[PDB]
Parts: sequence; structure tokens; C-alpha cells
Amino acid sequence: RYDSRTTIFSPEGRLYQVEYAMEAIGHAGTCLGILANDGVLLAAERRNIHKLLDEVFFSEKIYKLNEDMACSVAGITSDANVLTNELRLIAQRYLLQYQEPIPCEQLVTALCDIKQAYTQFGGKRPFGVSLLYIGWDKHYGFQLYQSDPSGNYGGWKATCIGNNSAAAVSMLKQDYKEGEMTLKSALALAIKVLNKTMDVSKLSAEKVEIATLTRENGKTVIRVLKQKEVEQLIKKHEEEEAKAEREK
Amino acid sequence: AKLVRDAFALAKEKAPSIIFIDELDAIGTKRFAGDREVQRTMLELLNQLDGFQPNTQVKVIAATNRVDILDPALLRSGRLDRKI
Amino acid sequence: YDRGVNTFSPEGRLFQVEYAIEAIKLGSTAIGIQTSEGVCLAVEKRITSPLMEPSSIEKIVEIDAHIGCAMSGLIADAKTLIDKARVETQNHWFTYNETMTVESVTQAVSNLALQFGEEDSRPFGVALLFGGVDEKGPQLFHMDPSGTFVQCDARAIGSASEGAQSSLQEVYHKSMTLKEAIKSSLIILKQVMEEKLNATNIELATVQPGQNFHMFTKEELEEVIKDI
Amino acid sequence: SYDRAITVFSPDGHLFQVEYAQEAVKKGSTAVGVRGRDIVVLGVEKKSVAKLQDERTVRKICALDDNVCMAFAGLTADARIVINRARVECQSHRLTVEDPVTVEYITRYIASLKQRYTQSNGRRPFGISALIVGFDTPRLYQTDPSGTYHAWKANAIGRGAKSVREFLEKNYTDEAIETDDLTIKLVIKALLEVVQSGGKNIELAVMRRDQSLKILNPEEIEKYVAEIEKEKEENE
Amino acid sequence: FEALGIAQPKGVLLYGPPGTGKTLLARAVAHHTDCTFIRVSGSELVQKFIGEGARMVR
Amino acid sequence: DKPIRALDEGDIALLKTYGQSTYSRQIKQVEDDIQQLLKKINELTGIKESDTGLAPPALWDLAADKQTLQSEQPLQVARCTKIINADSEDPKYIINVKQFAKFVVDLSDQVAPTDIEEGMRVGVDRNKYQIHIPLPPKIDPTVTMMQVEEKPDVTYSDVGGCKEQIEKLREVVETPLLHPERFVNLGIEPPKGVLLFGPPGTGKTLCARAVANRTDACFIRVIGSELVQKYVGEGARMVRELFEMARTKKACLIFFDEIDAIGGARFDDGAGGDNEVQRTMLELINQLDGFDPRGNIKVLMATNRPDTLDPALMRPGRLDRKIEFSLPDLEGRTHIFKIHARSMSVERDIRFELLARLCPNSTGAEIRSVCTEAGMFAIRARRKIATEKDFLEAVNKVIKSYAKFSATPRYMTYN
Amino acid sequence: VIMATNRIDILDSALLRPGRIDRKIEFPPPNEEARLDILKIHSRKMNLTRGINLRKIAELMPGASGAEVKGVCTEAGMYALRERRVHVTQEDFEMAVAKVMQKDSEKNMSIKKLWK
Amino acid sequence: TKGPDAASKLPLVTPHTQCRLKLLKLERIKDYLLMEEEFIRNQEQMKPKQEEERSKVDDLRGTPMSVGTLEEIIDDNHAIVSTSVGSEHYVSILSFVDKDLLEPGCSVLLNHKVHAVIGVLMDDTDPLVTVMKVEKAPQETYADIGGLDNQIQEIKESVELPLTHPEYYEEMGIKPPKGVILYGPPGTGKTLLAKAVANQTSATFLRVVGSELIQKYLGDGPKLVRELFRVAEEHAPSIVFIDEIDAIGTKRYDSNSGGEREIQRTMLELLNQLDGFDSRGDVKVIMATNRIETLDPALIRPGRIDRKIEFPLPDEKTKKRIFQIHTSRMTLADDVTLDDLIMAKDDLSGADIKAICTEAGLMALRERRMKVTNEDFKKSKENVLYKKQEGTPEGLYL
Ligand SMILES: Nc1ncnc2c1ncn2[C@@H]1O[C@H](COP(=O)(O)OP(=O)(O)OP(=O)(O)O)[C@@H](O)[C@H]1O
Ligand SMILES: Nc1ncnc2c1ncn2[C@@H]1O[C@H](COP(=O)(O)OP(=O)(O)OP(=O)(O)O)[C@@H](O)[C@H]1O
Ligand SMILES: Nc1ncnc2c1ncn2[C@@H]1O[C@H](COP(=O)(O)OP(=O)(O)O)[C@@H](O)[C@H]1O
Ligand SMILES: [Mg+2]
Ligand SMILES: [Mg+2]
Ligand SMILES: [Mg+2]
Repeated sequence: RYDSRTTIFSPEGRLYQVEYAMEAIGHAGTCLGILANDGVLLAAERRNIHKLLDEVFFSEKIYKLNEDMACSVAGITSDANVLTNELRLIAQRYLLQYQEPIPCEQLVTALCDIKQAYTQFGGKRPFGVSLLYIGWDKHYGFQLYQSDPSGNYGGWKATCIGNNSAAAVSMLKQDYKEGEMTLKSALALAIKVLNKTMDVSKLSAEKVEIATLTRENGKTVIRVLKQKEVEQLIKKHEEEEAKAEREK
Repeated sequence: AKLVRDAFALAKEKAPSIIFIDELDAIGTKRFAGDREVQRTMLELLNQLDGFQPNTQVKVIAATNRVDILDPALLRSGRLDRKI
Repeated sequence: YDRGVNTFSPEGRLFQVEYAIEAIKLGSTAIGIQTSEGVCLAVEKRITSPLMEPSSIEKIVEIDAHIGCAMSGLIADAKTLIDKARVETQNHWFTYNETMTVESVTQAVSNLALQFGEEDSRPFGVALLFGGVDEKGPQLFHMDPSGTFVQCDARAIGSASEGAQSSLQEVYHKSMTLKEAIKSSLIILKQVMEEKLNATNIELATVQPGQNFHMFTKEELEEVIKDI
Repeated sequence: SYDRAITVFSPDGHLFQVEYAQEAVKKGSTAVGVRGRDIVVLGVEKKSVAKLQDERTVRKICALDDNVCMAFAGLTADARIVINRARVECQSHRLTVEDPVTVEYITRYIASLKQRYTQSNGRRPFGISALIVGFDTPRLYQTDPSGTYHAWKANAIGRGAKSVREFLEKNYTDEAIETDDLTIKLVIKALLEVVQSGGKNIELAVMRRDQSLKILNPEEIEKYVAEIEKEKEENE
Repeated sequence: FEALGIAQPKGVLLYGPPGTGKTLLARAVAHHTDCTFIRVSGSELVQKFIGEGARMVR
Repeated sequence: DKPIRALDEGDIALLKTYGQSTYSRQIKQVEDDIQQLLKKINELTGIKESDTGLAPPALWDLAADKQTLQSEQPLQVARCTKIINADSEDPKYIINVKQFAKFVVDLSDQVAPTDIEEGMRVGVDRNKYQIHIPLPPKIDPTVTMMQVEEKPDVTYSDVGGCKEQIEKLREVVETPLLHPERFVNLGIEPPKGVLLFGPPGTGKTLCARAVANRTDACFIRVIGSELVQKYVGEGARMVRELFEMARTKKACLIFFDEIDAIGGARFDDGAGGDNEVQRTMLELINQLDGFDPRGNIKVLMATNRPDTLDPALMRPGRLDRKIEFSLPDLEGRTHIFKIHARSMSVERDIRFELLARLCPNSTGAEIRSVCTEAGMFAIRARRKIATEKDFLEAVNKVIKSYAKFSATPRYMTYN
Repeated sequence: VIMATNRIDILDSALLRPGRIDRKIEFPPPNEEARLDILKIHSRKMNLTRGINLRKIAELMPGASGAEVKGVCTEAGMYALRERRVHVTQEDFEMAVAKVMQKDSEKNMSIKKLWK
Repeated sequence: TKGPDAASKLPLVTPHTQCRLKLLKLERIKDYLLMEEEFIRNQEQMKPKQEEERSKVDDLRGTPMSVGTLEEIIDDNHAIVSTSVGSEHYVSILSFVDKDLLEPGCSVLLNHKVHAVIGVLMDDTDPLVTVMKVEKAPQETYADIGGLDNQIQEIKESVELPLTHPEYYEEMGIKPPKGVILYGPPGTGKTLLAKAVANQTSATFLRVVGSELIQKYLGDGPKLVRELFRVAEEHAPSIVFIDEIDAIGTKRYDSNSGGEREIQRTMLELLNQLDGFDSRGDVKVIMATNRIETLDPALIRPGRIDRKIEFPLPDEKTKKRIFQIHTSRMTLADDVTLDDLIMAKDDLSGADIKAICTEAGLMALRERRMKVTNEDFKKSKENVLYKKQEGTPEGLYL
């Protein structure tokens, strides 16, 4: 077999360890990101929601890297932690050097380069973490980016990773309007796609965390929605479903 | 088994007889329907070894390239015991 | 026994260098002849596509103005060794104000080659034919991945090494001239090549004592070729 | 049994991991490139992205420097690393010596960098093959995951390699590259010989003499495709 | 099927998660088949002996 | 989606009627009665009378066959186990009727007591079991068919590139026979066994065929399927009788083709394994060397997987010399090409050295296949002469087309 | 030939080819209406009590197997037997569903928190 | 000699359309079959010598006739014959027996009472071997194979052309290829090509599973293989097809596995029959296997197997040919554009195309239609094509 080491090419030219990490990403909790006019949001499922687990970080899946940037996380806990800390370090190094916020994409590439290293040099297991990036800069405005354990990245307008990622991406393909999507419509779409992707019914709010990014008077405020607004979002989704039931 | 018994009887008939059993792995293979007949032959041989006792002139030498295949019952005490 | 450069075999052989000679065997044929008049050096090009620029196939390289080299086997290892040879020639000229002897150039390349396992890598799977004039006259040397090297009056490397070597033994004597050496090399190359011999399937190089310049042949190849 | 390490020679002298590295290129989308008298053109099979995916980040034609660009085929992350290293090296060469980096020099550096990752164990070889086109004289070179570079009048690497090259050898004539439009049309036809969608999956970049890069918008490429179709309509 | 010119389908593979009615559907077919319904388990054709499973399949 | 509706009987009738029916019914009925008619002819002829040993009428023409049938009586074959010799006047004779039983009988008055020695086989009457006629000693039929008796047409000039192997073979199977005096003078006992091993198709069986072609002694091509018998211990008895027959002949030659079949490795961790095959192999081991010296029986053994053989069999007391057949060198491959292209209708300008160099790691069988493929290419386009290009295409089709996946872009790594 | 098996991807693609097997029929876990049909089918001989809404029972079984529905009916009957009655109540059905739907979690938050 | 027992086949009736030409050709077949029936029925009816010969010979030998094994020939009329119970008997050889036919080990017919040699049994063929012989040639012909021109040409040069035209081979000096292995992904046309060559060939054809040549008892495997190949020798021009050779052709290896060593012994006997001591003669062997890399090198080596014919997944032209052949009996509409099925990269094989056609027919029958349409084919493509799970990596490569 050609999967014992990360640096062994298969006879068909496939890095089996990298593909194993990519497939292992599916074990991670569902995290989704949607771009929209004047906004970009991430949503995530809390997964382990045991009653004896105190919720003290409030952001176990969403992290704030820069002033105008945020990232989701889906993968190994330790790899996610080190990747987020190193993302913050890269962003702060760029800010110190240039006295200007890092323009999103570069940051992604930066981290991605490092991930690529773990898929090339021997003795290091590939970073089994894939994460979404949301941000804003002076070049392309609001941007959403997708990363892979292999260090490959891509720009996106709506994409999800983790559990039931394929179903979420198909639903986003079906129910996304390029150009004419706002923050409210994006939040409703995220809520409905989370309800459909998460096997649990009624999509209890404390099992889902949503963080939005918006430009407000040149301050690029990054908000993490408290439980209270997720209650009313869930109620809104339920009442739209009840209204759609009227067809019968 | 008849062959083993007749060979041992012929060894008995001559006073100073030496039996030489080469390649004991064949019939000394551990038990586990030819296995039944091989067991009959080996147990007849074992009984022949258990037969004579008063330091009789009949003595037997067994040669083999394998000991793991050999039945441990063949070694025992009253049978082939000098592991040279 | 055949998995590392540090494992000896019951016969005492290193079953990794021999694999490097095997890697040599699937390169391309290279003939070299040393005569009292100079050194001639022929190689089959093995063109792969008309689109590919023939000048990109660097089977013949100039180590210096007086010494040229021919490779056989891996391009990467051969180019590394050729760059090493050029660097050593330049360093010897810098530190001694004299042209490095082709024997010393081959010595330096072999010294690099022997380090396949020395530190607490793999052999360079390439044979090198170093032709050139020095203070003692024209000389031809051959080096293999193990780093062993030897002066050869006429040596064949790469594929068809056995047949070309046999024919070279048949047709080589001590008092050959450069033109007849070129003719013998070309006829041997034609007889050991599956493709029809012409100006684009082979390349020629030569060095002379007083004519170190023109260490190549460009469109005068057909002149020797159609007078075969 | 001799393909689980990069420093082990096969009994017939084969570095099997190095050969396996080329399958990654064989799995990449077709990238074609030709050189003309005054231009160097290179088309890319731009496979359709997802509906919600932004194609700006998906770049296969990358400019190493203002006088030289590069299109890869193989693993995308290794390609990013190699392109970044090539840009850094070209800038460093311009720093050390005043004259700009030659396309031959940058190809030599890329080939050496790829080779130096195939000489040591515990270091996976780059799984990309590159086409580097530039002016110094229009020059086209192709690298290799092994670490060998070559000079070509015309290549195509990736998914369609044998087919596109087979089309190319009996299409690259002196009059074919006589006109810049003729060379771009030749590139378009060669890419269309493999990319069977037309226009929507074709991205051609042209660099003119002492000029800058210009990615062909999907209207100029559409016009050239229409012209090629009109020219081929002479069969009936 | 003869008039359509197609070949009659032969094999049907009932695949799915356990306890969904695969062999239940086989039992239902066997009840209404008016035809021979030779049944085979997945382990009856193994045997300890060489070529006996193939012979029994034949 | 919309569920599929059932197919009612009216629908079935319409689909099978609302269409082509002008000739469909007639065509189908004609085909059915054609099949029935074919069955009728096959049944009505249906004999194919089996051939039986019925001699031509003039050969027998014997009404006395019934006289032979009723007058002569059958006799069961049984070996006289022992002579009782009670008083040398009523001696008695213990006989063993194969597997039936053992008996104490007396001879019929036809035969003499001195003519019936102990241990020989005799015919006994079926009623009183009395000895009636002495018989020649048993010769197993399959053992006598194991002999060749027909030299193949493979000379030693048809095995190219194996000069060392041929010379070492003749040093063991030919030289110690034709000119033994060259050995006893030096006091050297020549090896009595040779194991031919190497890659498949390298020429082991070809060399064995050449040996049998110019043996001048008794050559026995042992069939590996007959030493493997259904009943327990029958393969060992097969080996015993084979070696006895070899000893009867003066300085016989035995060739155990494909010895891996009955030359495996002894084991017991498999809970029985073969046992019978292992017992046959052990008896062959005993016959080769040990007590009861084997004699002037030089043994040939060939296998293209020798690492699975029993170390006792591989021990150089049974298989003394171990001749290895390796992939031919360039000169050997040129010789093989010349040998296999000798009878072909090819050009005179074929550079066989080129073709030999184009097949680096190739056995002689691959060279023969290359020659045959060159002829096939010359036949496809109907040329009566096979040129060099045909041989190059054959080399590409046989060697390169199945060697490896090292494609030309991947083969650009070497220059 | 009718061939029934789980693990569709573990049998070799030599009997899976269309010539050997022309139809591959998938048996997904029953949907809500399919679960309702199965409940109606397996409760035909059970004496149900008015207020035995089987739609709500089908809701309480989110993605069962189909044999689990039969087990649910059997366990409701078992509760009725243990209470020595012959009728079956809605609460009986719901708690039988709860027993049959017994899920085994990791029970080790350390393991579950490996994958963030 | 015992020349080849070629399979019988009726002449192909074309066109396959339900027209009057097909009726006329089929009725011509019926006419000639009825002529044969009439002649063969009135032959023995008008039959009014050798009866004395039979009444003498059969009475002398009597019934039943035991079958024994000849062991020794003592005199010109006495032989030691072993009965099937293993008991040897010194019996007499009656006059009405060809003394040249008696050989040691031959099957001999003996009298029931005195066991005297009354005749010799010629065939004595294992029933597991005589069932391998093909009596009814398969209906598939070379016209039912789309594409595969190179493969068909190679197989014709190997097993077909030498029989019809040995002139080329004898003139140039080649020994024609006597071994072919048809290897490739399943459903590509290997067994179909075997059926086609069996239909076309005028030589006897033996079909083997590569697993029915394997027997319970210890030594019956290699013995059965030897019997099969000897039978192939008897009918001199012969073709021995061993489908799924993977069953026995697997690579040799060392393990205890008391049954596997018999497996390897059987395969060793097979390769001895293919190319070992003594020539093989004019018997060709066709072998088919999905996985060739798992076969033993000594089995697929040249000299034993001369040609390795690769059956790749069909390309666009080949797939179009398959669709044209397999919808020939269909009634296509005018809106059908088969091209959309031929294009795309579904990696569908010839068997896949056959199933697509069958499922399109079923789809048309669902809508009560006897003529298929483009929509039916499109539905059938997705309905049947769902075979592989992923088979591909992710978006790593650009
Ligand atoms: N040196 C040679 N010269 C000519 N022909 C050769 C040579 N070596 C092999 N051959 C050819 O190889 C063919 C088959 O080889 P052979 O029967 O000897 O196989 P083997 O190596 O004994 O294999 P196996 O493992 O099946 O016993 C022969 O018919 C012969 O034509
Ligand atoms: N090239 C083809 N032309 C026409 N029909 C084909 C072709 N390939 C396959 N088929 C059809 O597919 C059917 C099944 O294929 P076939 O029996 O030849 O399988 P195979 O290639 O031998 O596979 P396996 O590996 O299972 O033995 C054939 O009966 C035939 O109708
Ligand atoms: N659709 C269904 N309707 C009614 N009962 C079902 C259904 N599917 C499964 N069952 C029940 O499942 C039991 C057997 O399931 P089985 O067919 O063995 O599943 P599998 O074939 O997957 O092992 C039967 O007792 C049957 O009552
Ligand atoms: Mg079941
Ligand atoms: Mg052989
Ligand atoms: Mg088949």
C-alpha cells in the first residue's frame, strides 16, 4: 500500500494521506458560509451539546483572525487551534510590517502554503482541518474562501463543509441568487439549510452559532449572534414553513 | 501397521538386530481419511517400542530432519529418548 | 540487501550502485575516441518530437574551452555533475591560473559522486565521458555512478554500450587520425541506431591541441554524413 | 517493491517515485502553449467551476515576471508553491544583477528546485509540470516533476497530452505563427481538439514582444472561435 | 421483449441498509411466482473442500 | 414522481398485437417448428455408434472362440507370500490375492514346485485358489508410459545464450556416461543430480528436451500428475516402482519436470496440509540419497520457482549441481534471435544486435514471440519478406507494449 | 437471479456489471409515509384503542429500518401482555418506540471532542 | 486421427426484419429440414448378412460387459486385467479384438462371467470433459461485435487464420500463435469474442470455467486437466477456451493451505500441457480474466500464451458502434439522438450499453410504447449506470 507516508505518491499519482484527511473532514461539525450584498455570514452546529458542558467561549467554531476577517473551523481540534493561532500571527505580522489589514485572500494563501508544507515534508501528518474565511478589504470587498487539508483554497459565494456538506452545497446551489442576496435572506437561507442538513428536527438555537460580517461606517464590525436573535430566526423559519404548508 | 509389526517381529527373530527408521516425519506426523491409517501405523510402531523392556538385543535408531513435525508422543520416555 | 547504499550483500556487493549502472543502460548511446590528433565524441540524439527544440537536448556540454563532456542516463544528475565540473574548472583556474587537467576534472566529479552515502542520498545514475586536451595531450576519461573513473582510448556508454564497445575494439588502433576517428564513430552510431542516421539524430564534438575552439559541429555534420 | 522511496533505484535503474510524480500532471487539465515571431500564447482548459464558486482564485496562468509567464498542470498547491518560489527567485536575480531574468534562467531555477525535492527522502516531489513562456527572442520551456526542463516550439501538458501534441506537430508551421492572430487561432484550435465544450472552457493568455500579459476576455476568445468555425466551414 | 428487440433482464440486486425488506421481498416473490424459486444462502456454497463450492453452484 | 402503473391483460394483448403481425406470427411459428424439426432429426439419427475393438471379419473368423471361453478358465493374479514347506512333500503355499485376502493353497499338478519360487506372482483358480501358472513380474503401465522412447527434435544448437548452462548440464548427464574414464582417473564422483532453475521461459525445458534428444540412455519424463494419486501411499509406491524401473535399465536418466508440484516444503502447522504429497516427496528424497544407494541414476529436475522446494530436496546430496538459467546477455540474445529467425523469410539486412539490445530483460521465449510477431506484421500487410521495421514493431508490441507504464513523457527523465 | 445484500460497495465489480446484474434496486430506510404504511401493515392483527394515531408514532421514529417498526409493534404488544391486557395504547406505542430506538452514543466526551 | 467434431449451426437468416424475405429464407430452412426428415424416415422403413456377424459376436461376448483396465499383455491372447475393484485377473483375449489397439492402461471390455477380453473401449472420456465440448454453436457472430477491430483481427490471426490459410504461416516460416489471453475490465467483450469465434470456427471448441477443471479428490484435478487436453489433441484442430482463468491462474506462493497446493498443482499441470515436455500440437487456447496482474508469470509468459489482447473500456466510436448494434432490433423514433449517450465520460462498457438499451425498452413499455425515445434512453442511463461509488479524487489537480 502507498498510504503509510504523506510523501509517497501512488502509482496513479494520488497522495492517499491527503485524500484521507479530506475525507476525515467529513467527521467535523457542519459549518457553512454565505456571501451576500453588504454582508457575509458563517453558521455552525455545536455538535456535542451535553448539558454538563459549560459554554464559556461562545465561539467554539468561529474565530476572529484580523479586524476585518473571521474564520470557521472543521477538523481536528488541536490542528484547528494551532491553525487559528498561526492565522492570527500571520495577520498581525502583515499589519505590523505594512500598517494595513491583510487583504483576506493573501492570508488564506499564507495559511494554505503552510498546510501544503505538511503535505510535502516527511515526518509531518497533513493538517486535517478545513476552514472557511469571511472578510472584507479595499480590493474585492466582502470575500468568502474555502480551504482544504491539502492547502488548496478557492473563492466561493456559498459553501459548506463538515457533516452532510454535499447536501448543504446542493441546497445552496438551488436556493442562491447571485447579486440580489442580502444579509437577511442569507441568514434565512443558512437557517433553512442547517435545518435540512442537521438530522435533528426544529434546529434548536443553542445547537447552532451564527457569526456575521458587515461594514458599518468604515468599522467592519464582526458580530456573533447571541441566542436571542437565533430564537427569532428559528421562529421566522417555522412560520415560513407553516405558511408554505398552506398550499395543501 | 502390519508392516511395522512384521518388521519388529523379524528384528525379534534375529538376536542382535538394529532397526533404522529413516524420515520419521512421514509417519511421525502429529495427528489431526488417510490420517486414520497413518495414526494406526504410528500407534502400532509406538506399541512395538513399548513392547520390549528387559534390555533386549533389539535396538532402534530414528533419523529425521524435522522435530517440530514429529509427534511428541514418539519421544516420551519408554520410546526413542536419546535426542542426539 | 538492495534497499540502501549502506547495506552490504553476502557476496560483498552493494546492490544499489549496480542499479545505477542499470539506469545508465537505458540512456542514449555515446561514443568517444581519443587520438593523438585530439578527441572526437559522438552521441545519438534520440529526438522525441519535432516541436521540441533539438538544442535543448544537452547530451554534449562544454566543461571549459578545452574540455567537453557527454552524459548518459538521468538528465538531472548529469546536469548536476556537469555544473560541478564547470565550477571545479573555474575554481582551479582562479586558484592556479592554469587550465584544469581533464584527469583532475574527472577526479573532482568523481569526488562529488562518491558522496552518495557519506554523511551520517543515492548514486548519480549517469556515466560521463570527459574528452579534452591538457598539458600531456588529448585525453578521454570515463566515470560511472560509483565514482570510479578511468582513462579510455575509446569508450561507449549508454544503451548499445556492449555492441558499440565491441565494434570500437574491432576498429580502433593507436595511430588513428581525427577524421577517421569521426568516420568510425559515425558508422558505429549508424549501425547501433534504430533510426536512420542523418544530421538531426546525432551530435558531434571534437577538441584539438591547437584548435580548442569550435568544440562542436553545426551543419558540417552532413558533410561527414553523406561522405560515409 | 522499489516504489515506496525516492532514493531507491529499481533493479532496472528506475526511480519509481519520480515517475509516479508525473501521474499528478497526467491528472491535470490540459494546458497548451506556442511561441510566435512576436508573441507567445498559451491556452488553458478552464474546466467549469461550480455555480457558487468564484473563479478568480482558480488561476492556472501565472506571470512569474513582467517578461515571463507560466501555466502549470498538476497539483494546485504544489503549483502555488513553485510559482511563489519562481517569483521570489526572479526578483532576487533582478536584485543581484541589473538585467531582468531570462526565461531560460527561471526555467533552470524551477527545474533545479523540483530536482532538489526528488533527491532527498522525506520530501515529496512536486507533482506539477510547467510551461514557461517569455522574451529575453520568444522562448518556450517545459519543466517536469522529475526536474528536467526542455525547450519547445509548442507543447501541451495535462489531461490531453498525446492527442494535443499529435494535433500540434502537424499544425505548427512557419505560416501558422506568421501572424499573431494566426498563432492565437492555432492555440485555440489545439485546445479545442481536447476541450470539447468550446469557448466557456478556454482561457488563452498572450504576451507580445516587450509588452505585458493580457488574459483574453470571453468575447475576444468567442470571436476567434467563431472565426475558426467559419474557416473550418469550408468542408461543405 | 422479443418484439421490442431488447434482451430480457436477468439479475436483480436488492441492496440497502439491514432490515428494510430485501429478503422479505424475495419471500413475497416466492409466494407469488408460479415458478421454481430455488433459494441459496450466502454461506451454503462455501464448503471446506476445493472445487466443491463451484461444483455445487454448477 | 408519477408511479409506474401496472400492465393489465388488455394492455399486454394490445402491445403484442397492435404492431407487426403480418409475418411475426408466421416467422415465430416457423422458427419454433424449425427447432422442433432439428430435435426430431437429432433424435431419429441419434446414435454415433461408439467404436469398440471389433476386428475385421477375416482376422478372427473363429468359431473356436467359444471353445476358448468355456474350456479355459480365468485366473486371479496373486503373489506367493511364503513357502510353508511342511515336509517338502505337502509344502503348502501362502499367497496374497492383491486386496482380496491371503490363502494357503497348493499348486495344480500342471506346474512343478521348483518352478514356483517364493515372492513371484502366479495365477490361481477362482474356486480352489490353487496355483496354475507362473507370471512375469509386475510392471506398472503408467510407469512404462512415463518413459519417452521418442527423441524430440530439439538439438543443442537451438538453445542460445546458455553455453555455461549447457556445458554444466552435459558435465552431469552426458560426459559421465559416454566417457566415464575421464573421472575415475581423477577419483572424482560426478554429481548425480541437477536442478534447472531460473525465470520462466529461459530454456530449462528446452535443455531437458535436448538432453532427451541426445541421451543415448533411458530417459524418463516423469509426469507430475501421476505421482499425485487419489489413494493414500499410491504416489510413494509410484516413486518406488519408477526408481526400480530406472535401476533395471543400465544408467537411466530421469527428468522430474516442474518439481514444484511434488517438491513443496514439509509442514505441520497447517493441520494436515498435503501429507500424501509430502510423503511422496519424502520417498523420492529417500530414493535419491541415503541407505540403499541410488546407483547410476542421474536425476534431472527443473522448476522456475525453486525457493519453495524442501531444503532436504535442495540439499546437494540429491540435487548436487544447481544450474541457474539467467536472462541472456546481449550476445546470447543475438544468438537466440538468429536461431529463431533462421527459418523465417526475412531480409538479409536485419541488425539482430539492435533487436537484442532492444529487449534488455527478456527470456528466449519472448525473443521467439518477437520473431513470430514480426512475421505476423509482415503477413498482415501481405509482404512475403519480413523487414527490419516489422521486427522493430514486433519488439514494441511484445516487450514495450507490456513492460511497464513508463511512458515517453516519463521516459524523458533519461537521456 | 435475485441477490440481496448490504454493503453494496464491498462486492466486486464483476458480478456488479450490467450483464450479470441488470437491475440494482436500492432499499432506503422507509420515509414517513412508508413508515406509516409499515405500521398499518404490522398492526392489522393488533387490537388498537381509539386515540392510536399512527402518524404521530411515525414522527417519533425518525428514519428507522422497517424491521424496527415491526419490533416497535411487537414491544407495544409485549407491554400489553405484561399488563395482561389485549389492547394497545398510544403511550404504550410511544414508549415501545423509545425502547426500540435505543441508541448507543460514544459516552466519552474526550473522544467526541477530538473532531471540532 | 479422429478429426474435429465441429459444432453444427443453421445458416444465418438475414434480414432480421419481420418481412417476407425472412419468411422465405426460414421456410427454405424448413423445407430442407423436412426433406432430411422424410429421407431419414423412409430410409429404415424400406430396409429388407452382417446379422450373422452380430448374432455371433454379441452372443460370444454377452451382456453386461465389464470395463476393466489393461495392465499387462502376457501372450498374444492372454492379459492381466485389473477390474474396477482393483483386483487383477489373468484373462484370455478373444479373437475378435484388434491386438494393435491393446495398450497398457487402456480401457478394455471384458465378459461378465469369465472376465475374458471381449473388446476394447475406445473413448472412456471423463463426463466432466465431454461436457466441455460445444455441440450448439453460440448465435453471437463477428457482426454482433461493435468496434474491437484490433482485438478481432488479433484473435483471427491467432486461432482462425491458421486453419483457413496456413499458406502464409508456412511460407514465411512463423509458427502461428497458439495461446491468447483476453484481459480487460469486465463487460468489454471477452466472452462475447469467445462466443463469436466459437460460432465462426470450423474446429472443435471446448469451453471451460477455469473452476470446473478442479476436483474433490487429491489427484483428480491435474488428471482432469490432462484428460481435457488429451481430448483436445484427439480432435486435432481444437480450441480450448478457459474463461476466468483467475480461478487457477493466480500467482504461485508458499503457504500450508493443503487445498491451495493442490490448486497450484492443477495450474502446474495446465502450464505443462500448454508448453512443457513434448509438443502440444494443433490445439489453441483462449483464456479470459478480469484481473491479469494477479496471474502467475509462468502461465501468461510467451510460448505458453503468445498474445495478450487488451479489452479497454469502449471509446466514442466503439460506443456508437455498440449502440447501433444493440438498437438494431429496436424501433427508434425520430427524436432520438444517440450521440448524447455516446458522449460524456460515464465509462460505460458494452454490457452497460446493452443494459441501457434494455432499460430504455422497459421505460418505453412503462409508457405503453413499443418504440423508444430520447427521454427513455436518458432515464435508463441514470437508472442503470449507478455502479461505481466515487472512483475519483477531489479537486486537488488543476
Ligand atoms: N536460449 C534459448 N534459445 C532458444 N529458445 C529459447 C531459449 N530459452 C527459451 N527459449 C524458448 O522458450 C520456450 C519456452 O521455454 P521453456 O519451455 O524452457 O520454459 P521454462 O523456463 O522451463 O518454464 P516453466 O516455469 O513453465 O517450467 C521454448 O519453446 C523455446 O523456444
Ligand atoms: N464490443 C462489444 N460489442 C457488442 N456487444 C458487446 C461488446 N462488449 C460487450 N458487449 C455485450 O456485453 C455482453 C456481456 O459481455 P461479455 O460476456 O463479453 O463480458 P466480458 O468482457 O467477458 O466480461 P467478464 O470480465 O465478466 O468476463 C455481451 O453479451 C454483449 O452483448
Ligand atoms: N416495507 C416493509 N413493510 C413491512 N415489513 C417490513 C418492510 N421492510 C422490512 N420489514 C420487516 O423486516 C423483517 C425482515 O427484514 P429483512 O427483509 O430481513 O431485511 P434485510 O433483507 O435488509 O435483512 C420482516 O419481518 C418484515 O416484517
Ligand atoms: Mg435480510
Ligand atoms: Mg518449462
Ligand atoms: Mg465474460
